[PDB]
Amino acid sequence: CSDRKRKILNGTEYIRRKSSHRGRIKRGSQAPAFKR
Amino acid sequence: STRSISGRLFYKRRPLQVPKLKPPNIRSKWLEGAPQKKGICVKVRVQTPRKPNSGLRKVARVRLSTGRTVLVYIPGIGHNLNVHSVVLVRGGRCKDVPGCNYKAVRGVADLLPVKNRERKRSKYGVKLSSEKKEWRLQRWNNKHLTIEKDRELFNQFRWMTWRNEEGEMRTSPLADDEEVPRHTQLFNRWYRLKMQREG
Amino acid sequence: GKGAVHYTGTNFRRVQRLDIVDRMRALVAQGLVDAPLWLSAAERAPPMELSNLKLMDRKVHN
Amino acid sequence: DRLLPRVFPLKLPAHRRVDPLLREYIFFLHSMDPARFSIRKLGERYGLKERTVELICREFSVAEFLRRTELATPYTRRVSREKAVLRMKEALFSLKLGYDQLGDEDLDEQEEHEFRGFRSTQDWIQRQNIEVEMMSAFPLPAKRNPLPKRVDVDVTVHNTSKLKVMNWIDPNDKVVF
Amino acid sequence: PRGSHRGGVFPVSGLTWGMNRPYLKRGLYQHRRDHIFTPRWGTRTANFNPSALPDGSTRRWENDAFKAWPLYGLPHHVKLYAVNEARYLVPAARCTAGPEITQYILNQLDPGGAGRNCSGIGRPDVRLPLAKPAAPSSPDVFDPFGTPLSERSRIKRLYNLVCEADSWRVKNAFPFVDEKAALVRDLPLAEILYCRHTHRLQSRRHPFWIDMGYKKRIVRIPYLYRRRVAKEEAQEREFG
Amino acid sequence: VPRPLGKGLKSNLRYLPLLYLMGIDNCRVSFYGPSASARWFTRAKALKRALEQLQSRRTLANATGQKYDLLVAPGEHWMHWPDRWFRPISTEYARMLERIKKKRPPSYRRGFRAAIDEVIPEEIRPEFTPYTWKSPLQKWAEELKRKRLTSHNVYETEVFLHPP
RNA sequence: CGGUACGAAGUCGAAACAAGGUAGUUGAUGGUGAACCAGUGGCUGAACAAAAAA
RNA sequence: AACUAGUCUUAAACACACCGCUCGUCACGUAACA
RNA sequence: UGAUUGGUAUUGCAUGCCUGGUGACUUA
RNA sequence: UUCUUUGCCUGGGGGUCGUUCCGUACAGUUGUAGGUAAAAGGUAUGUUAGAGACUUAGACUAGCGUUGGAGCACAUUGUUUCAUUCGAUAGUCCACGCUCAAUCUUACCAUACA
RNA sequence: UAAUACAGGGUUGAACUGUGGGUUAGUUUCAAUGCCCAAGGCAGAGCACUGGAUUGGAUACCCAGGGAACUGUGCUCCCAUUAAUAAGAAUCA
RNA sequence: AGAGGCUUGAUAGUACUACCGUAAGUACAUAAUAUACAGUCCCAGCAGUAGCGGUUAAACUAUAGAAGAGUCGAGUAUUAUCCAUACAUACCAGGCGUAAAAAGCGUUCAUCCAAAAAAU
RNA sequence: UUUUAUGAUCCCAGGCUGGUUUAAUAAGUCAAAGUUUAGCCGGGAAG
RNA sequence: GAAGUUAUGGUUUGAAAAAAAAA
RNA sequence: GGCGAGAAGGGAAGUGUGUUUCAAAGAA
RNA sequence: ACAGUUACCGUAGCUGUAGAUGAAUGCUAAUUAUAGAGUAUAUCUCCUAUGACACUGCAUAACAUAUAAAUGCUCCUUCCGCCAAAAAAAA
Repeated sequence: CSDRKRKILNGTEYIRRKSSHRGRIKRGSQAPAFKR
Repeated sequence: STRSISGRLFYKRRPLQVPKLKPPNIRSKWLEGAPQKKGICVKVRVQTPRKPNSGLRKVARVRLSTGRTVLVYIPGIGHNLNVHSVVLVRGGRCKDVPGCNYKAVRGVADLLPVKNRERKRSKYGVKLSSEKKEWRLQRWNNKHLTIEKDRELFNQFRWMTWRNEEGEMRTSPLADDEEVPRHTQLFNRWYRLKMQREG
Repeated sequence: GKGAVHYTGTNFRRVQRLDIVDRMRALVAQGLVDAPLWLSAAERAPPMELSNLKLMDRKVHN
Repeated sequence: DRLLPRVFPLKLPAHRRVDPLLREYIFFLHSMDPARFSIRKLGERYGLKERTVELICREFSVAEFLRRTELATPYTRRVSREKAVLRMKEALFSLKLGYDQLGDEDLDEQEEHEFRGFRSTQDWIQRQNIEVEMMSAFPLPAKRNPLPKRVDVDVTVHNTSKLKVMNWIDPNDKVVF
Repeated sequence: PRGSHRGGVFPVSGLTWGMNRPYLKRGLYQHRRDHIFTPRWGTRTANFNPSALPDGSTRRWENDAFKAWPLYGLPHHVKLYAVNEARYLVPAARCTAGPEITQYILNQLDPGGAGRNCSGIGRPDVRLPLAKPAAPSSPDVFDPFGTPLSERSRIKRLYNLVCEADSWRVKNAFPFVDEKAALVRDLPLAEILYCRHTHRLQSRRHPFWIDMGYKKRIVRIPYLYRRRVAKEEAQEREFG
Repeated sequence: VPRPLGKGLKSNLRYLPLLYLMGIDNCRVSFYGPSASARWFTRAKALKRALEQLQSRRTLANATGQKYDLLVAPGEHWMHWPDRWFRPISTEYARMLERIKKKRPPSYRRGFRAAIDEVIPEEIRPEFTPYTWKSPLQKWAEELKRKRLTSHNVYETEVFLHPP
């Protein structure tokens, strides 16, 4: 969470991680969504 | 304090939860656990130290035998390193130069030892010169000095029964123009012993 | 870390109450003070233990 | 006051405190008739210990051998710094108080409660300095006694001018034959 | 360990180093024994003997020698032992419970019995310095023969305490008030390390090199003394 | 940390004087100290809280009602000889008590060594009392020693061996 | 390729810290040489102003 | 109703103390990853 | 009616002495 | 620093065939280079606030007079000269150093003597 | 957040019951706004954008107008993600 | 100096095995040296984080800078390796309001623990 | 029907074990894991 | 000869076979 | 003709190697 | 387990210092001690002793536990050790 939340805050995850939340710039999910 | 070994999987969980600080000597990771590595100077230049310090630091980009290229500081005053020069490189961090974590061993390969150096010679590969060796022996030729208390005591106690180097005896106390004689069996004993042992 | 979170621990101080007779006996024995004149009378009439009697007060519903 | 530089009396051996003439007399008696003038009897008469008498006899015999063979004088035998300092100590002791004319030791020391170093202030087997116990007017359970350690020893069984044979003994071996 | 000391080097005596301190620089200075407590248990002589005959008149005892080489059994020792024996026997003397408890207290005060050496104070056949004389120990039973009571030997523990007390015995104005003074004195490390020897550092240096250092000093110290004295004398001659 | 009785104080020489001021004995004191901005401001509170923990055998024994005996001094704190042992009596009341009480036979094992009464100081010196069994050399040495000790020249401190 | 870290201080503005002169910042967005701006929903890690009772 | 000197309260990322601190594009060389 | 040991050259961002402006100066 | 069980943290910070799975897909991603001796929480003061309140102490106001409009004098600025010496430069420079310069004062310039 | 319909939870009591629990992934019901999709579509207000001003200058703050978004058993959980600083036992009258 | 290596700006208690203030290399010889000095001037250079060097440096270079000073010594220093001294790898022995850290709120499986601990 | 989040299916890297003394009230076995003569083990073939 | 014997690192990318059906 | 002879093996193997706890009879 | 990290307190890292190595590098040594005095000049001194006191690690000198990485080329291995009690030297 320290380095993990730091990556979230600086936005690496925003770019590199798929999101079932979608958005027009973020990567999307083409498979049914489930909590991981 | 034993909240970290709860449950059944403590023996696999807790050993994972530990400090994760950098290794003590990770600054020299490109030596690959070796005391020192040989490298070829790909670039030789002078860099500007970080402020507030000012001046020029002699540095070289060197391609180690491992193939990695690293920045190496050239300790000492003056050097002859050029491009395509082979240098032995050890772990040493020059705080001024950004990213510099290795130094060059003086007197090894094409890096000549520092000139006009007489202190910390073992840290710059300077041998003990013949002049220095001769002086480290001729230095202890003891000098004879008096404080007039020697004169008083000699004229009060010693002149009565005294023997010269040749064995001659004294017949009068010390004059005003005569220095206090040396003790034939105690003065300069160590230096005389060394000279006589040599020959 | 934290500060005064150690209940039943270093939050409280478990130190003895040393009255006049105890403190003066210690001072005289260690020789830091010359024996006062009243010390004999104080020793022969020691002060009572007030903390123990204090612990006997009980809250009562009205 | 623990920081005051106090001066305490210096300790000296009894075999160096007794008078040299008494030493010579003891040496003569022992070297003449070691049976009638036993070490125990000499110590009993002259208020010394058997070890002290033995040391006196050894030292006097060495000195007499050296003197009569003309090997070294009492001031040319090479010795250690500690023994030179001991000689100085006894010299000053004699110059101040004078040599004792009789021994003052005890033949068989007694069981006396005295501080004899930090090792003497604790029960090493129990690993405790304080014996915590309850108050009762009736018998209490006895304490478990220790059992003596069973350690190996070597006992010589046959010695000659060429070979020494000694039996290695293991006190735990049950079948002994 | 090996090699030179890497880190902070402090004098073993506990004295600070500085421009106007006993030591100029950092170091152990274990050879400097003038900064530790070395009692003088011997004698002392002078550089010169004025008398025309070598009678050893300069030789004299050192002050610490009287504590180093004591003498026991002196009259003040005897008097102190007598007073302390009276006070120490007070309990058994004034016990009025019974012979059993009296013997118990006596044994506690001075252990004795078969195979032991005691003072025999409580024995019926030993004389004591009673205040009110009484029968030694009614008319029917006594000792028909003379049989004088034997003397009582001393209590060894108490006598040793009395004798050893000597080692622990310790021997208007210009009204100028001090304002730059300390209210509670001060307790430096040197005051401890001077006399409490077990707190000091044990040397890792070779005794050979210790002896070599002593031999070097014996030859070099006078030269430095003469160097500075010659500087001063040359300056005075130039001024003259 | 406790140390065996006799070793004394152990600590950094920087703080040995502090140990001597505190007056502790037979123990080793170690500081691991804060790594924050302060060094002694909070270390003082830590040391005070440490010193507040120390108890004594007397404190423990009084609090508990049990025995906490130091092996080099057993019974030092709890043993009390009753005052009923040392109750002096006058002559008339002594006669009355001897009349009222019932006698008990004296046991030699427990009764021996009980012939003592009020004592007054007197100087003795039984180290030099001649006896028949003493050997001639022992008698000679003891006589010389007693003469030396009782001499009038004792207590005469003369720094010079060869006096003026 | 786009981005990133070090040295340098050059041009352009003045986005934040005071109500920072339009409160800040956040989720996903739209727009813009640059910091940024706008709407919407969150938070406070924000202010201003602030009741007597008929 | 405004200003200076105070004096008081609040806020502060200022403490060389708002003539403070401080953001970014562009330009400029040495590099790692990609 | 009794003369003298160079520089009014730089450096007030080396200072002494001396000034300007603003602040203070409270006790029993 | 009473006890039970899950979740997470290791200074700051940066870049980044496994699938007989539908493949630019699914699943998965804090971590390796390059920088670093700091970074960041609070309380205590000061300073500031295009923040607020207050005393009404000065400021305003009111009264007596000015100055910016014209002439002269001083200083300063611009110009010029071989030189028109120099300093002072918001308040705290500008009739100031210089409480008085035709000679001298003079420290500026020109000439010729050392 | 009026009434009505259908469901909880909480509180109080009676009965029943009788260690039947505390925590929880290879678990999945729900969950602001935005975005994708679908609906409708001009009550209000309102990105981008247009033009009326201020500014050396503004791509803004101010004004007028405005086809993006504002109601879904869908897709769906990114967050300064919802009653707080995880849940339970113990210590208090 | 019977000998060399390293230090010669501050900073580290220089540990520790027997002794545990119970003594003398105690006195004389025998009293000291370096935040004295010289060369360089944000250069050359040094250093361990901090830092020093701005033309009068106990911080760079120099030890005939003096028979200089501290330590170890036939050796000594640099680099490297670690279970790298309590950068407690935190069981002994760290944390999750504000400084890194409580999952968005919840329902459960397995494990774990509780209530008849130890014994049965 | 058999395995499987107590890690099945399924890649790469590594044979395991012992060594007496061992300072500190840190030891009566060196005390989660650090070794050094050694212990145990490590296919088959003239077809 | 037998019976018991915690896995670790490379960040890892959870179901694998058999059987049934298929042609 | 008879005995002995591995340059004293690190080439295989992860739930393996080894370790710990055991057990092992001819002349029946 | 001590110190340091620019007001103070708390987080948190960082810096020096211990120990186990003994692996590389720098400077440095090595064939280990030939030889055996007396008046070593003075001062002092009842262990009277060339005592204080002051070149002889100076000697029968010593010299230790674990190890032997990778690639290429050339050459070598063929009469291994004992037994004739393997019926031999043989009253």
